[PDB]
Amino acid sequence: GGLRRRDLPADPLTLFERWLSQACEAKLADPTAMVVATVDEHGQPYQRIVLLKHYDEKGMVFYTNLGSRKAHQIENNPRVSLLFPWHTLERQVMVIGKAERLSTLEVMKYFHSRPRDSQIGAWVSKQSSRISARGILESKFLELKQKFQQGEVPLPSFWGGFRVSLEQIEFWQGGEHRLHDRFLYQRENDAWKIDRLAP
Amino acid sequence: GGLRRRDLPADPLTLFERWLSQACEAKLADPTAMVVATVDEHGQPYQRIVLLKHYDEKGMVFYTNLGSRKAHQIENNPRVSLLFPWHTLERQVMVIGKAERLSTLEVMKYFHSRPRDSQIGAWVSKQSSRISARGILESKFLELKQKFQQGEVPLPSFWGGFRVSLEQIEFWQGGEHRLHDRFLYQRENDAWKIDRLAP
Ligand SMILES: Cc1cc2nc3c(=O)[nH]c(=O)nc-3n(C[C@H](O)[C@H](O)[C@H](O)COP(=O)(O)O)c2cc1C
Ligand SMILES: Cc1cc2nc3c(=O)[nH]c(=O)nc-3n(C[C@H](O)[C@H](O)[C@H](O)COP(=O)(O)O)c2cc1C
Ligand SMILES: Cc1ncc(COP(=O)(O)O)c(C=O)c1O
Ligand SMILES: Cc1ncc(COP(=O)(O)O)c(C=O)c1O
Ligand SMILES: Cc1ncc(COP(=O)(O)O)c(C=O)c1O
Ligand SMILES: Cc1ncc(COP(=O)(O)O)c(C=O)c1O
Repeated sequence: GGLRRRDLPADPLTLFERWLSQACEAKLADPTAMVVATVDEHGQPYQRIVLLKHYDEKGMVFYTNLGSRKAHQIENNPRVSLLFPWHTLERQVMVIGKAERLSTLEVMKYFHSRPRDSQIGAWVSKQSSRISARGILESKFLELKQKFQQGEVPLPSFWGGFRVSLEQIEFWQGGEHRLHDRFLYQRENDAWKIDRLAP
Repeated sequence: GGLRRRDLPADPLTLFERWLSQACEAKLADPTAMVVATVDEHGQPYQRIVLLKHYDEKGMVFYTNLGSRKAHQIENNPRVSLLFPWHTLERQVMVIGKAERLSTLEVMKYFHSRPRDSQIGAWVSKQSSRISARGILESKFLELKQKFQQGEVPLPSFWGGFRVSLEQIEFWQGGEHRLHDRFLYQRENDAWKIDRLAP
């Protein structure tokens, strides 16, 4: 139908929820999958996909290994971008914001909700580091599977999460003749300013 | 089946071609769609999706408006990342490289291959700038549609392209227990060094 300004909610999260909901409703693969880009110390951007696990006015949350590249990069530069690749629905959602570490309480809560085998997996992988063979991973997995026996499988100290603040949220929706609809929500003192951007 | 080092081609492009081919073969939406991330002058990364239009040992090519945000950003920092979001196939391809402008000859060649209405659209949109209403776009479109009458519709001077060099190419493929396969191809003097990365 198109995207007209007069139909936009004041809070970008309202619009995001609808699009997310419809994405699940359309059974797209991993509707919560978002591309998170970070920057290293030399000005070089880096990307990898992560899963959005929670969101609210404070920002969007995802979990990762604290010794990974994305983590090292965020510690040197917290500015990150998030892009939800919903093009099968002719849609795109981009977020600009600052990443901050979640508290152990939050992390513990979420970690103990993941499939056991997944919790064990968390222990196995020294994310982003070069390993000489896949076998290293599989061996540790088995070793830990029984070591724990799963008394409850502990939260690794190198596992955490980040919350990305909402400073800017862009919505994109397909248009014919290459003339798409773009609306940029810009935080401006707890309030949002909306502008249509040329496609 | 999995991804073992012994099965990797020496040239990462060989592996990329197979995965791209299979992606089209699987009828994923826009198999050529890739997320391109750039960095602004403040260290802030930015993302938007663009279409890969050509690739070879020199790098990956895509077209865009030369006055856009991505273009301004590339002019200040040419380091870019490219991520092909093929997660419906439990796959991921990430490229690190430098973006460089294509020559007018190349651009002219590709531009005149796009649907007429698409060529006209190129003229209409001052990409990334704030516009007060969608009507601005539609009006110009009609005005230009007949202005040109389409004698051939000229190449706008503000339309171009970039080629991103292949300095690093990462392949990711789903694994159970969160233990995925990751291989990072690293340019090292016209040659490629391969390392498996912890997931
Ligand atoms: C659909 C999908 C979901 C993923 N979710 C996560 C996630 O939530 N956290 C994570 O650390 N890695 C996740 N990954 C793997 C990452 O893309 C990446 O390989 C890993 O975090 C290491 O990135 P880094 O080396 O840039 O730090 C996911 C991959 C796919 C394809
Ligand atoms: C599937 C798909 C393909 C796209 N391909 C391109 C492209 O090749 N070139 C382009 O300039 N914009 C393309 N866009 C629109 C961009 O994502 C973006 O909105 C536009 O280039 C402006 O980005 P910028 O403001 O960061 O410069 C595409 C969008 C989608 C969803
Ligand atoms: C390395 C890694 N960590 C975390 C996740 C997702 O978190 P969870 O296992 O709690 O669904 C993924 C999903 O693919 C992943 O690959
Ligand atoms: C699975 C895993 N990841 C990360 C680390 C430590 O991270 P780093 O060596 O980058 O300080 C460890 C240390 O034992 C680990 O076992
Ligand atoms: C603004 C813009 N430019 C270019 C393209 C793709 O190039 P082409 O029209 O030659 O297929 C797209 C595709 O969605 C686009 O949205
Ligand atoms: C469609 C379009 N894009 C871009 C520009 C110029 O770009 P900028 O104002 O950022 O120098 C023009 C100038 O006429 C234009 O017509």
